[PDB]
Amino acid sequence: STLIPPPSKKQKKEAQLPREVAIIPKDLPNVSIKFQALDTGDNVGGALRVPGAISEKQLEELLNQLNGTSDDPVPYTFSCTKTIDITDNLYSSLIKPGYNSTEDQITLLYTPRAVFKVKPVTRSSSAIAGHGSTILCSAFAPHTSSRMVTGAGDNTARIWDCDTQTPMHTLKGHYNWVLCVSWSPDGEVIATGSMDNTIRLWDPKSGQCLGDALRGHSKWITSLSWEPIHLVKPGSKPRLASSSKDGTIKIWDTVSRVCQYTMSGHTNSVSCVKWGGQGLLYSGSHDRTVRVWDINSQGRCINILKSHAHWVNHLSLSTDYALRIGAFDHTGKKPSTPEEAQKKALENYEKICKKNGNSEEMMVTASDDYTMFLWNPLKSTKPIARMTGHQKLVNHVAFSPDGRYIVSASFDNSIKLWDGRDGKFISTFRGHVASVYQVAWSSDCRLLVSCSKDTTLKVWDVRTRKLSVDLPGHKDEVYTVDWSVDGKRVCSGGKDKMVRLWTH
Amino acid sequence: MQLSWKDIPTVAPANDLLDIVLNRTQRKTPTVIRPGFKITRIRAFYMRKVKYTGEGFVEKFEDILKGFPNINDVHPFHRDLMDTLYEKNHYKISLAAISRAKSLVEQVARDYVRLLKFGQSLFQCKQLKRAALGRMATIVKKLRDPLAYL
Amino acid sequence: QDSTIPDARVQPDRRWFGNTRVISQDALQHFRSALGETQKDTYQVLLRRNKLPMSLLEEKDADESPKARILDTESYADAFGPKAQRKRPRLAASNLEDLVKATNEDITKYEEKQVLDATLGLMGNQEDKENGWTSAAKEAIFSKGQSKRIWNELYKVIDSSDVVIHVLDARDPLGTRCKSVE
Amino acid sequence: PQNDYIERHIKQHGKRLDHEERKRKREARESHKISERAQKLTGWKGKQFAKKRYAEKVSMRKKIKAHEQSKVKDALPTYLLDREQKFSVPLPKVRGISEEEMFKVIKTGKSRSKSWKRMITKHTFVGEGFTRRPVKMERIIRPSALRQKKANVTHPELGVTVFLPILAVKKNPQSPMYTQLGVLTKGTIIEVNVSELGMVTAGGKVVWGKYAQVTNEPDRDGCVNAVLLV
Amino acid sequence: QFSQLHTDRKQISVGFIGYPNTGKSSIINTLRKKKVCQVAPIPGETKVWQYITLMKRIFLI
RNA sequence: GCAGUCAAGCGUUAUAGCGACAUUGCUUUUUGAUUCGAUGUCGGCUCUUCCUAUCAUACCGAAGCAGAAUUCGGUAAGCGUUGGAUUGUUCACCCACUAAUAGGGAACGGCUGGGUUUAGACCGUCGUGAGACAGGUUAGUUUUACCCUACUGAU
Ligand SMILES: Nc1nc2c(ncn2[C@@H]2O[C@H](COP(=O)(O)OP(=O)(O)OP(=O)(O)O)[C@@H](O)[C@H]2O)c(=O)[nH]1
Ligand SMILES: [K+]
Ligand SMILES: [Mg+2]
Ligand SMILES: [Mg+2]
Ligand SMILES: [Mg+2]
Repeated sequence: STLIPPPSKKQKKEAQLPREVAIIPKDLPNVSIKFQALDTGDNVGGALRVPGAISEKQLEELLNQLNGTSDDPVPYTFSCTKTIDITDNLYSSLIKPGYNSTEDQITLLYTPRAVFKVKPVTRSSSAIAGHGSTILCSAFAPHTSSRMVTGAGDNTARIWDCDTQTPMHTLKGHYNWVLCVSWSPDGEVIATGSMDNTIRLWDPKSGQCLGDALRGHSKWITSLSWEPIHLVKPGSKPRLASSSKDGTIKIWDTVSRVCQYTMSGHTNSVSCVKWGGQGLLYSGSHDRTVRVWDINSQGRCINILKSHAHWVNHLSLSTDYALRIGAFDHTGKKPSTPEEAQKKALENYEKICKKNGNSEEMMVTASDDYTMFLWNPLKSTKPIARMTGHQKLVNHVAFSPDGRYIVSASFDNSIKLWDGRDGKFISTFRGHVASVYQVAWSSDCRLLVSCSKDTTLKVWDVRTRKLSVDLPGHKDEVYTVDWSVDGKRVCSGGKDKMVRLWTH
Repeated sequence: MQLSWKDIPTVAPANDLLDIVLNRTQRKTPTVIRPGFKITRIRAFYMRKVKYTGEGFVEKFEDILKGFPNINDVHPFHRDLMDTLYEKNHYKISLAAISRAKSLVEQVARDYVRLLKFGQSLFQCKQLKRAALGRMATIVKKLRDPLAYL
Repeated sequence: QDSTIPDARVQPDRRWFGNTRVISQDALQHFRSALGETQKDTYQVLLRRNKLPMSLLEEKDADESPKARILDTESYADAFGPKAQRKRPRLAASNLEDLVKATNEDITKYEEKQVLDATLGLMGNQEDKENGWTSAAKEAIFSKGQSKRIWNELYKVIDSSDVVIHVLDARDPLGTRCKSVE
Repeated sequence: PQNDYIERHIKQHGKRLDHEERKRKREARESHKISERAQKLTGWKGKQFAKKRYAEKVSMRKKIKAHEQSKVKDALPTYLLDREQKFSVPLPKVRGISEEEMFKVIKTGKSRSKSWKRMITKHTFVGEGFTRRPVKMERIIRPSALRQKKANVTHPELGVTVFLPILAVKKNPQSPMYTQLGVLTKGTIIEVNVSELGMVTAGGKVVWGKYAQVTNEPDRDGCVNAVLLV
Repeated sequence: QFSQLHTDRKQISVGFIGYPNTGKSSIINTLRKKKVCQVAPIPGETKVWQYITLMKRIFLI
């Protein structure tokens, strides 16, 4: 093992020299500060003088009192513009470095955060067998973190109980490899798209198959998306959008088990399909284009975005977390009525959608031309931003659940973190020695997990922009990774025919 | 300006170019060497083979590269017309592939002449010469599509 | 110069199949951070270089990505020829006003570059060939110091030297510097 | 003339009056011509003709087989499809190389009477921080043209070959003296840098150094080929 | 100082390089305090390498 | 070259083992950008002949070969294939003329410079020394023919 250089004699003497104690001066004068919103660019209170020994919690309570929401506060994070966050207290954050003096003003950018915290996953719960071939896809249930669906190369899917780390149900309807799996946002049905050009629906509680397989695609299924709950009218079940290698996107009504629309604008294989929150569908394909279709207009393509020079491998929406979660939250509570479920899903979606004046649904496309494009398809047709810097193809891209960050995992053994609104470059996550396949955020947008070709998972802290923990244990390549809604478990699967569960 | 580019020599395909250059080496250089001769004579024989083959490949590549117009340097009307007709990206990529192949052939020739300085027997010198010619041939075989396009 | 033929064998052993060098993630992070904080002094010389995985350590953020490899999507045969399937430009112009603005700009830049090269090259090399005038052959004395024999001697002395002294003329020290050798 | 003027001329005036008949008779004569060439061409041209005939017959048989076959009628993820690529050593015993073949006698002196200097005729790895001994005290000579720094290493698993830097020489099978001199011959165990192979231990350590065995003669073919011992 | 830094090498060599007629031979003669290297105003007087022993552990080339 | 793939065959009744033609990876990545140790034999002058693996000249075949020019190839050795610069090296490289400035053998299994150059001398490295060399510089007598044969002419 290669070791770091040892300390020298002079360094040992310096260490044995007495240390300095970071103490708060009692004669610390007041500092003039001005608040400013990161999202809206609005100032509250103007120039206000605050003591030098003010804590972050006391500053948070003061800001809540200024806003007038002392009864129901919402925790905020503060930064000062280099832009440096407020870790513990103002003196140790800004005055102790000496960049800003006491006489100067402090412009504090405040940003809302999550009430709860997710602990990082530090160890492997169990290595569960049962799949006869390599694992191809996996997902967690939206309502609970005790249910995981996993589709593999033995023509089967499996429902695993994550509480006991034991198999629960076997789903053996398909004929070829189960390429993709998905859970309904209301948690009622699992949809699996296979290599035999078929789609199947499964009741998870009984481990059973609903009717016959969905047929009509002439090539294998590439991606499955569900209609959002906040757009689904109460008393009806959400529809299922499916893409495939043949270049067509089919829409399925599961209530009547029919196909309603068959969009066919792409000249090449469709990489992915996403059902957005404003009644639109976004499709990415190997013809270097992105097609925006309107569901409400008989599946007519609203727009064609052409700015990439290669296959668009993936695309992501700002509200993807809310779209996948529906009405459920991290507490796992279930609404009593379908009307209540639709209303709560609408509120959860609007929390990300409508902010700083006008509601927007940003899209990001990661392509094989080593780049990404950031679009706002509702307002403009030109791309809002171009993200460059990856030296190889960008395989995965993910918006943070709050929509304030973008993460791109590339084949150059690297991950990149970009700003979510303007698309400017923030940081690079390094530590993988093989190509990164896919990535997954945590619920509070503070932790990230990535799986790589080097048989490892890595958990990164987004705030400090460093590697939090390294998780080995897979004997071969890892293909799928997912993080639960409540932030308690992480599932991983790959060539070793084993499902690895990770917890704190 | 130039206004006309009919004076470009014929571009042979990869296998035909290989046959032309290798058979030129075989015809135009002496071919009899004996194991009973001095080791300096043997080394000079195989050095001449390697150097002559490299020069032949390089001169064919240079004839290709000098004849074709510079798409960026010509008048904008000619540049737009040739971009419409021939896809400027493919045009420049093919010519750059020719240039890279020329540099690689030169490098192989220099390296193997230097290695042949230390040959100790006819068998070793013959193996080194065959290795140099085979590496050049692999470089040339990697240009099949750009040569046909050009 | 012994002529006996040795018995060259490699015995079976499990030491051949184990990892010989490994590095931890913490050590990789430490060396990645240290590469960048180094402040080289002119009066410090390198006595012994530490053995490190420099391929894993030499990671630098880059603002721009390399160009997309167009041959993967479109081949030469589909680009041009009897079997060509390209019928439209890859990137069409936005509109005719932008097209004519771009062409006028290109005409202006071409004329500026033609004037800039007509200042020197056309009044130099091109005009001489019309009258049949050729420059005299370059003298062989001016290539002294560039022979393969001399440069072989130079590489010999460098390979034999622990300390190399580069001697400069105080009258023209930048003129007498061997930057390529350095 | 401009554009496709020969085709326009053919469209406007036709061809020569006997063009079709002449072409038909030449194509009928082609079989006799091929047989006469096969029986008449001598030397290198004849050998090349026979080789090309064999290749053409093989290609024709493959085309017939493919047509008849057509007339009769790894579990990768979605983002990876539509994309392409005992403790015994593989060479337990290699050819013995004597010192007479390994070393060349270098004579010194004005009358060439001293013969104490020796030159290694094989490819070597000298390592980092190498400086030549002073010429008066330099007995063993390893010329710079024969020094190697990298090798083409083939991985048995995953079936790839990578150009890797050489770290050390572990065991030359001929002799420990050749091992310490750094001689790269067939069957030599070397140490290679495998950082770009992305190997991780079961404990999370990044592997960047392993063993490989040289499987060719770099003195003969001018390069070092090795098999990684996994 | 360089010799002391390489005290484990048993000897060090210092090679003089540069443009023709810059004075490498003159500098070596200055260090030896004796005309051991031939010197001329015409460029190219020195044609091959030459070893000079300055001290027991220091050679000049 | 190494490692692998395929399969016309060969082998077999144990889908063991060989294996032509093809083909992949490394060497070597896309926008025509920008000298690294020959350890023991070399070059001239004069002059003849031979080979063809043909550079030019003769005649042909093919090619988007319009014309002009050029490229590849076939028969072909009848006939030609140059003048110079450069030794702080040239196991070559430039300038020009030219129809063209093709390759090679009969040595490398007479004058003449490099070279086996012995005695004089100096510098450098090594050796306690006699001396030797990692080396560098300079100066240094070998002198048939009228014999036989061959060849050229003459009785
Ligand atoms: N004025 C002055 N002249 C110097 C000095 N050093 C060298 N010279 C002169 O410069 C000329 C070059 O001397 P060299 O010692 O032969 O220089 P070099 O670099 O060894 O040149 P080459 O051996 O030919 O490559 C000599 O005539 C010296 O007299 C100096 O320090 N001052
Ligand atoms: K001088
Ligand atoms: Mg000098
Ligand atoms: Mg002939
Ligand atoms: Mg003498």
